[PDB]
Amino acid sequence: MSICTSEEWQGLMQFTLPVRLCKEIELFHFDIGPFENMWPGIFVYMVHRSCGTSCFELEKLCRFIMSVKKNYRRVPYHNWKHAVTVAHCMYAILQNNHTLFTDLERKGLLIACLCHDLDHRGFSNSTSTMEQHHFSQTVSILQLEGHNIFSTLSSSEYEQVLEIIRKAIIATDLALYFGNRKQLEEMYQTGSLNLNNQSHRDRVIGLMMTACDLCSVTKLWPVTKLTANDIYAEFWAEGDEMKKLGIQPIPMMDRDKKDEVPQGQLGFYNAVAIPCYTTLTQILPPTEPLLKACRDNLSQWEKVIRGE
Ligand SMILES: Cc1cc2nccc(-c3ccc(Cl)cc3)n2n1
Ligand SMILES: [Mg+2]
Ligand SMILES: [Zn+2]
Repeated sequence: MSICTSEEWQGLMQFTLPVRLCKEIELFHFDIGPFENMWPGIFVYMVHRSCGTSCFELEKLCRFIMSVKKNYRRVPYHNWKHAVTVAHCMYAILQNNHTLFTDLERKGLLIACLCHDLDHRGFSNSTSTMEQHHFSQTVSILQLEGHNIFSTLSSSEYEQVLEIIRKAIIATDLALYFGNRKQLEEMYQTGSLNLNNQSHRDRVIGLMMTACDLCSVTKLWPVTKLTANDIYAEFWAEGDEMKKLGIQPIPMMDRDKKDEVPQGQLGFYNAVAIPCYTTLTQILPPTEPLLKACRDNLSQWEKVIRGE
């Protein structure tokens, strides 16, 4: 577990978000992309507005942030950018559903989002091992000196957020998303979905985690495009690691077959992304704008495929 300098955590402490972004950042389609030096700042901002300025000692919280930063790796996609992008989408979901989520949930979900791919190497998991590792990394960072941002909580408050965070992180394993979303489909339609049921809560939170994880598909077209190149630059670098031992990479992880990508995107939107946001919109109607953006980008990929 690496840790931040004093100057890193102190630098975050003096950050103020510039005002011109104050409305942007509440938008589901907000792109953090242009603002690299602000990304830790942005996360402080979001925590402050979702959970309140007096929810974590500023000090330990900046300590936590800058250190989580240093346990991400400088790979194309599963890096610090993605963790802040994921966090932000969760912030937007929290903001438009405020009355449904407990304080304990709101703090745990933002932190878990930030930590969701901790120490990702960029190579494919190809049971939920990666996610269980991510959660363990999160425990390590928490255990560190001056780093336990939950110190001001009770024994059962603590032993409960840790659990909200474990479940959240695990839920980011797309293999589990399918059965969970199916499960949620059934419940909702039978009318048997109970938010007062803790196990049902966990299911919905699962879907939220997926919806955040994948939120690159819900940005503006110019942004959605550039971000596809980032994910793909990792499949390909892994496929190269296949080639280097004469192995054939599956055709997604071969950068020779580069013009496969828009069809791959369309497939993925149809099989994975649209259902995800579809169901989420149904359980949480204020997240509609994610579904709309996803559809808009689906429609763009068709045009590339049809050569327009
Ligand atoms: C955000 C984004 C765009 C995209 N395109 C193709 C494939 C995937 C993908 C993502 C996660 C997993 Cl586990 C598997 C595949 N993704 N993810
Ligand atoms: Mg992950
Ligand atoms: Zn992720």
